[PDB]
Amino acid sequence: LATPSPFDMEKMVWLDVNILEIRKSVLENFGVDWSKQIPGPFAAFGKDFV
Amino acid sequence: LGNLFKSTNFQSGNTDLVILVTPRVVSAASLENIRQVSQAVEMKDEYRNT
Repeated sequence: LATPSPFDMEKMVWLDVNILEIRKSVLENFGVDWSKQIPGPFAAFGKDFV
Repeated sequence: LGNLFKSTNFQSGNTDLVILVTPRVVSAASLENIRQVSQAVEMKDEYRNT
């Protein structure tokens, strides 16, 4: 004839979460940048034999 | 002198890569956990001091 409870009281849990992030960066760009491809010498010939 | 009559294109390179793993059976008191908790404390302190 016994009856159950509507529900069972459960233990409660507390959760503590930490998330830590650090970012660092360095950027340098220095010097003299020259041309690396330049025109070369040229030669040409032309004649009319007849 | 032949370099006045010849063009050369050259490329070279190398890549090295290693991937390694280490498992350990731990608890919350183990050295691996403690070191990372220490790292978190240090990160918080650095942020505070800035």
